Amino acid sequence: AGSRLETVGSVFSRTRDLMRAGVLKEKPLWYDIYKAFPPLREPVFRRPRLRYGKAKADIQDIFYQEDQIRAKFFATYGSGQKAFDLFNPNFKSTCQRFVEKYTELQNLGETDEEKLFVETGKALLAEGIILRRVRE
Amino acid sequence: YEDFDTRILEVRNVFNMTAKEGRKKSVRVLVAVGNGNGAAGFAIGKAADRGDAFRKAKNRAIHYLHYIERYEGHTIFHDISLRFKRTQIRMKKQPRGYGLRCHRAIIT
Amino acid sequence: GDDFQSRILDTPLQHSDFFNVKELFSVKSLFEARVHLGHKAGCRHRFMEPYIFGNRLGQDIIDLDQTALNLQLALNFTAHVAYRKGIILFVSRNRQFSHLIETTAQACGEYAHTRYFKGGLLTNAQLLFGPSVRLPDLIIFLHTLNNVFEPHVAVRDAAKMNIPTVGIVDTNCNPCLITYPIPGNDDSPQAIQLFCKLFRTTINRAKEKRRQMEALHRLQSPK
Amino acid sequence: HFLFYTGKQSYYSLMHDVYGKVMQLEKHRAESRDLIGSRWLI
Amino acid sequence: VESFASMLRHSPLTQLGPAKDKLVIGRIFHIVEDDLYIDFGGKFHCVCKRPDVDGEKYQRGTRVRLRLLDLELTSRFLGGTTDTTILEADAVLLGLQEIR
Ligand SMILES: [Mg+2]
Repeated sequence: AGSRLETVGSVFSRTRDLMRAGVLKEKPLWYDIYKAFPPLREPVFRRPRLRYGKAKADIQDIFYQEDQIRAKFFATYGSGQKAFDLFNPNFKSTCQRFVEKYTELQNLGETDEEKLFVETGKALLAEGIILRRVRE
Repeated sequence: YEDFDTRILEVRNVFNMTAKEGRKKSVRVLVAVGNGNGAAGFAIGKAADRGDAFRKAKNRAIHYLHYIERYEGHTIFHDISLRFKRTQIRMKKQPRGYGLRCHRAIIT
Repeated sequence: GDDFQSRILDTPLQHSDFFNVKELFSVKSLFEARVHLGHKAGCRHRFMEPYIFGNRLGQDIIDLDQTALNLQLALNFTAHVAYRKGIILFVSRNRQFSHLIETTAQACGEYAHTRYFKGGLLTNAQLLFGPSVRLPDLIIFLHTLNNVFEPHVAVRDAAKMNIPTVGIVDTNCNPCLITYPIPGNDDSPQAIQLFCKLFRTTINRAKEKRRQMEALHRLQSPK
Repeated sequence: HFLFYTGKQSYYSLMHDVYGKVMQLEKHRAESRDLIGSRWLI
Repeated sequence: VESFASMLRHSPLTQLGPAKDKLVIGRIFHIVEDDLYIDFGGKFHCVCKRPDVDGEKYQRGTRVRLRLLDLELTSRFLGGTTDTTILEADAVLLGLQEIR
């Protein structure tokens, strides 16, 4: 004898009811644990529905301010000929060094984007990084 | 489950056409169970014999026990209006001594 | 006598983190294992949007702050269940991680079902296994979807039997019926290996604590 | 047995061992006809 | 303790930007016949074919070079409510990485 109705209430509420009913004489061992440390949300059934009309989701597109700089770098020089290593947690790519220098110049007070892009290219050239302005 | 009582709500003789037997008959029984103390459930049992359909529904319904909240143990907490498919139900909370004034099935 | 049994079973519930599961993981540790990587926006479930930090160029990112909070609760619940000698069943249908998940269950001392799930396993347990079969007290769903991209049958069937479920839910899954959802990446080997380690260390700590708690209280009875 | 709830604890316990053996051989790295005139058990 | 927001901003995957036609380093973790399963640091691995040249060199653990295309191959089809995903990434194997 139980409550095999998984669309009404939750395992805890249905277990609470079966004990009040008089059918379940011994508490389950997991019951008191749930009472003291319940989940953040109650596990109740909800039927998924489609959005209709003008309803829209609430997910923020993740765009940092560096992306404006990174977008220009990829369009002008492409991806650095050195290969990305996504296993090194502290990897510094050719593009990320460009963005670090572009930021440094911008802190000095340069306001023109054209000035910051050609000056950063010169600084990396002095560093020795091989930047190819590949229009192709 | 001696504290639970079972009541029949419908007994129907449905038919399925089969090539071997032509018209074949099954007994579809709808039953409800309850302990008279807030816990109740229902199920449908189908079989070729009525006695078997009674057992199937009776033991199946004990697995679907709702717990119904009673105000002071004698009435619902508030008026309840709902439509289930094309059936409309309008329940009303009443004082003591009013008795059950409902569809015979609802009384059961 | 009776006091000692009450002490063993009732004292653990008077502390917020009796087993100190907080130390096992950290937001940084989860980020190393790529637990914040979700499916593309097209594959998103509507009930997962609460847990999604955002969309990084089409790929949903899972907030690792909600994951840390939820994971703390799920590990805490899994430890108290293990402490009280409950049966824990690991369930997954991902075949890349089938051997790892079966190896974890064996290490913990618990049970794993990573194979084709027979209809009625829990709703018809007596017929399938025998009259007095004891069902699991907790089911941990490392994967909540089967290989046809549908909810694992045991999610609905475990609710029907009123069994709590600790499940790893990704951005394309349905967490509504999971008692303790853990939002996180379910596809990457580094994420699954981290979760398997956490559940195994947690379960072993809870079992060890029970032995120590019993020895201390038992010794007091003569002493 | 940890695979009790699978319903075929002994079939899957055997398939667990043979899959683990295969992984160690594949990770770690002659004629295979060590036995002849033999059949797989029915 | 660094916040998750900080970790994501400075993450190598966040720096990569769009993953189309980017160059990345992968590692072979599983080989089935002439099919190489390569982990390039993303959510899903890619599966490439063993090159004819230096085929014996591509063994498990070998670090290689790749040109990413998609991090996950997904597409909604006629009458579908969700995107169908094959749980796999798309990349073009370019060759072994020089250890240097
Ligand atoms: Mg996934």
